[PDB]
Amino acid sequence: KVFGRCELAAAMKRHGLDNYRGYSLGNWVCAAKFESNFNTQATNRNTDGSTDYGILQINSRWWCNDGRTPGSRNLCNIPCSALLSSDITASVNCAKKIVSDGNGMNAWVAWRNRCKGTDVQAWIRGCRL
Repeated sequence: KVFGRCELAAAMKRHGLDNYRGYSLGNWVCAAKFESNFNTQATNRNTDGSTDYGILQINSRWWCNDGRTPGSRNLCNIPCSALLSSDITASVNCAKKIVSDGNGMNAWVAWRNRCKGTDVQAWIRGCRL
């Protein structure tokens, strides 16, 4: 599923992300924009053989099992395929552990490079929330 901007923000807010670990809604929507372009089915392979999945591009090295990342952890205790679903629950639940890990939203490189210190509120402007 390709979410619209406001649509995604509204699902994210329901799933309890607005100001989760102090990160306003606009951060999360900006992050999804730059990580997957709001496509739940986005996958991208890394030089190390790990793969990023879904809307928030969660990596198989640490967070999910994809059965092809040899020395990896499955910290989210979920098959990586569950992260590509049109229902964001699993992606949102795993993101909540990632962000809690100690490096905050820095764990998402598109956030760090394209959202971090920008006017993220712009990403929710206009939406009924």
